[PDB]
Amino acid sequence: TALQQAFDTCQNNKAAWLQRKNELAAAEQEYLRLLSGEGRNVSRLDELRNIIEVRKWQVNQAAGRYIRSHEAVQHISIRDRLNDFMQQHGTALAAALAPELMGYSELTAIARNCAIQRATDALREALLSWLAKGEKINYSAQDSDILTTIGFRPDVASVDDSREKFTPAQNMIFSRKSAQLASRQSV
Amino acid sequence: TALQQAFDTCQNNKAAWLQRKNELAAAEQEYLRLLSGEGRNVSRLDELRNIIEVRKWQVNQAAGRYIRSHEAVQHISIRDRLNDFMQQHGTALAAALAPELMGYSELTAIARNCAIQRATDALREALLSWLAKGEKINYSAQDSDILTTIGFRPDVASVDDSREKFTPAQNMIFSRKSAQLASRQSV
Repeated sequence: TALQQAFDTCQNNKAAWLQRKNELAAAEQEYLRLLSGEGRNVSRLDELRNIIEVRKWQVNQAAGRYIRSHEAVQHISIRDRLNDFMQQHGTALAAALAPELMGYSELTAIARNCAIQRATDALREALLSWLAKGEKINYSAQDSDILTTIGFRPDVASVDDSREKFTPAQNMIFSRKSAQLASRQSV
Repeated sequence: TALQQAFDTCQNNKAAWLQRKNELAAAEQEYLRLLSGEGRNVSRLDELRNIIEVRKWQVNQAAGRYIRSHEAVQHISIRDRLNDFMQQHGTALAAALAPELMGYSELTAIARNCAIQRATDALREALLSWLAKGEKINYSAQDSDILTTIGFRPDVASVDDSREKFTPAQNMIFSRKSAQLASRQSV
């Protein structure tokens, strides 16, 4: 039943990412409003710059978390859907692959790897031709609702906001700065 | 009828390789019979050694051709069986794998490559799990007799006699010698 946990984790990550996004947006609109004012407020200006940077880093982290959770839930859906499909048609699929993987357990590790490699690239051209027919298909009936709610692909905002990457030293220093800012805003 | 052509071509190659080994074996039998004799026959000994080596090369070539035909017939049988089976079950197969194959043609080349790679390792894990369950695999009912005639693996003779490889220079040298020997023997 881990699919439900993955789905709710993905939903929570998406909600947190959206909260980071709109909080950051409010932050930069307030920063623009303050800089447009006559008052110099240099301390206010550079503390708002620091806030902008740290909130943008938090948005990047939340987007990365959401992408990873979406990939994890998609992987869980793929694995259990393939599990039930394999339970349903394993004997027939093996009979299709009988010239290749017959006596699989009675073989060494490297021979097993080579045999399954032949099986799977044969499956490669099989699926290539099947899709090259040109038909259109929908989601699996059992878990259609979850996969439709999470979507085929994540949001473009989640991918273009997370395209930038930080070195581990930057990650550590921004984590420290975010903790300091959280402590400051808590009090 | 392509499978029938592969089958009888493999049978012809197997018969030719059997004839090659029979001729070679008679060759060293006669060579050792002459060597055991007290007659000098030095030129006869040298030409019989040439006979032995050219027959060994011919046996190697015949075994290699037979192995190649075996691989070809196994590959075509796998292709046909896979085509039939997953043509039958492709609706559920692609429903299980939908979250990554939506809009495959509309997607770009790198997206296509990523999607097919994800499909591949999903099938990897599914088939290795099924094989880890350990139930026996049987040949397809439609082509059981043919696959039993060819068999899962060629004879051990074909694989140990062809272990050694020949450089191209030796290849056409031996081909020329074999042609000359066939020409003289036909007379």
